[PDB]
Parts: sequence; structure tokens; C-alpha cells
Amino acid sequence: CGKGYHLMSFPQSAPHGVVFLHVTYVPAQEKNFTTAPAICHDGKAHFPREGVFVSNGTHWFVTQRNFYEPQIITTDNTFVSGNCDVVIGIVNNTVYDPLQPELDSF
Amino acid sequence: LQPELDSF
Amino acid sequence: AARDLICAQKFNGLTVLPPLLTDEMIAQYTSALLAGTITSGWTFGAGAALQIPFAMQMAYRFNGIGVTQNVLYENQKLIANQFNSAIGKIQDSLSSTAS
Ligand SMILES: *[C@@H]1O[C@H](CO)[C@@H](O[C@@H]2O[C@H](CO)[C@@H](O)[C@H](O)[C@H]2NC(C)=O)[C@H](O)[C@H]1NC(C)=O
Ligand SMILES: *[C@@H]1O[C@H](CO)[C@@H](O[C@@H]2O[C@H](CO)[C@@H](O)[C@H](O)[C@H]2NC(C)=O)[C@H](O)[C@H]1NC(C)=O
Ligand SMILES: *[C@@H]1O[C@H](CO)[C@@H](O)[C@H](O)[C@H]1NC(C)=O
Ligand SMILES: *[C@@H]1O[C@H](CO)[C@@H](O)[C@H](O)[C@H]1NC(C)=O
Repeated sequence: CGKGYHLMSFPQSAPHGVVFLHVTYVPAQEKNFTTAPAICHDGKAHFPREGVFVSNGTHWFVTQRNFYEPQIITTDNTFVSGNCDVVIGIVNNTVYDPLQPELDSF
Repeated sequence: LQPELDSF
Repeated sequence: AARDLICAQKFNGLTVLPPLLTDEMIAQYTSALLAGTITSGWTFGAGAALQIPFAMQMAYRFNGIGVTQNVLYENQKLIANQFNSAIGKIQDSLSSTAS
């Protein structure tokens, strides 16, 4: 349904056939980052449910794999499901609880 | 997920 | 030696045209597809190549069948050795068991 990430289509009447107009999502401008399979925090290997762990060089972000929308590392889009001494690629970082800045610091 | 608020 | 079968095919007008893509450039297509599958993954089918480590691509291909991506990240060596032994079984089947 179109070369790329397909969105929708338009049928159009044509002589002895049909013509589609596949509206298609296509990414254009790339950027290079530093990635890791998981995040060891307190002996727990956090790795995201939807996003990909990337860093620009100083801080780590959890943005999705189709559009750069960098978000802070929080236990809402990351699940542990293991330990951090098993996987090959891992880096040391911190994951902040969402409970903390609204009740614990508050 | 309570014990870090009162039991800590 | 003796007269060949292909010479008898050729001498009676049954000529065979070569393919446009020869075996070297077909192997170049295959190697480009393999390098884009390993290095870029599935993201080179939607424009340009977008680099990824192979463990991440195998994780994001486990996510597409309803399996969480902790399965390989606790068992990367086992899946890698299973893939190596399976492709060795394919190699031995191509070597001996022509079926
Ligand atoms: C990499 O990303 C970090 C995270 O945003 C950037 O750090 C920010 O820099 C701006 C500019 O001085 C500050 O206003 C922010 O407060 C910083 N964030 C934090 C959390 O301290 C950093 O500048 C980026 N580096 C590059 C080279 O792009
Ligand atoms: C899941 O199955 C795999 C094989 O499909 C098991 O891997 C083998 O385990 C035995 C244990 O004695 C080893 O001797 C073999 O060398 C392993 N095969 C390999 C590494 O290719 C695996 O142990 C099974 N999982 C569990 C939890 O038993
Ligand atoms: C990012 O940096 C690497 C480091 O050499 C470079 O090869 C690459 O072209 C850069 N850009 C992208 C989009 O990856
Ligand atoms: C990550 O941090 C832990 C403790 O904070 C340490 O034991 C471990 O060696 C560190 N690993 C790396 C690769 O720096």
C-alpha cells in the first residue's frame, strides 16, 4: 500500500483499471546517537516497551524508533523483566521514579 | 507501590 | 569427446539469452540486503538505512510475535549458538543430504 509507512489510500476511476494515491509516511532527516540494549539501575535491567534508548552524548533518552521525541527515563515506558549482569551490551545510567517528584519530594 | 512513601 | 546437448540446442535456433543481472551483481544485491538487514534492520525498507545493533534488531523482531524482549537479553548466547548450529545443520544438509 505504498513504499514506506502506509497511512491511507484514494481510489480513482481510470480507463480499464484503477489508480491509488497512497499517502505515505517517509522519514527524511537522520541523526546519529549512542545506544544501549538496557539500563542497569540498582541491579535491574530497564529496557523500553516502545522506545529505544539513545543518548546525544551526555543524557540518555527513550524516544521512539520513527520520530525523535526525546523523553526522560521513567518507569512508565520501561519494564525490568530481568537482571543487568547477564546481557552483553549495557550502560550505567539512572531511571527516575514518577512517584518521587510529585509525592516524595513534594 | 506504597512502602517508599511511608515505610521508607 | 562427443557432441554436446547444448550445442545441438544452439545449432537449431534454440538460443539462450543471458540474464541482465549476472551472478556477481546478484550476489552484490544479496550482500547489500544482508548488510542492511544486519546493520539497519527493517528501517531501510522505508527510505534510507537507519543503523541499529543486531541485538536490538533481534529484540525488536521478538516484539513482533507477542514475545517480550527479555527472552534474548537473558539468553543471547543460547539463541546465537542455536542459530550457528542450525546454519551448520543446513550446511551439512547441503554437503551430504541432497533432498
Ligand atoms: C545533550 O542533551 C542534554 C539534555 O537535554 C543537553 O543538556 C541540556 O543543555 C541545555 C543547554 O545548556 C540546558 O539548558 C539544559 O538544562 C541541559 N539539560 C540538563 C538535563 O541539564 C545537552 O546540551 C545536549 N548536548 C548536545 C551536544 O547536544
Ligand atoms: C531449551 O532448549 C535448548 C535446546 O533447544 C537447551 O539448550 C541445551 O541444553 C543442554 C542442557 O544439558 C545442553 O547440553 C545443550 O548444549 C544446549 N544446547 C545448545 C546450547 O545449543 C536449553 O537448555 C533449554 N532450556 C532449559 C531451561 O532447559
Ligand atoms: C554519525 O557519526 C558516524 C561516525 O563516523 C558517521 O559515520 C555517520 O555518518 C554520522 N551520521 C549518521 C546519520 O549516522
Ligand atoms: C555500573 O555501576 C555499578 C555500580 O554502580 C558497578 O558495579 C559496575 O561495574 C558499573 N559498570 C560499568 C560498565 O561501568
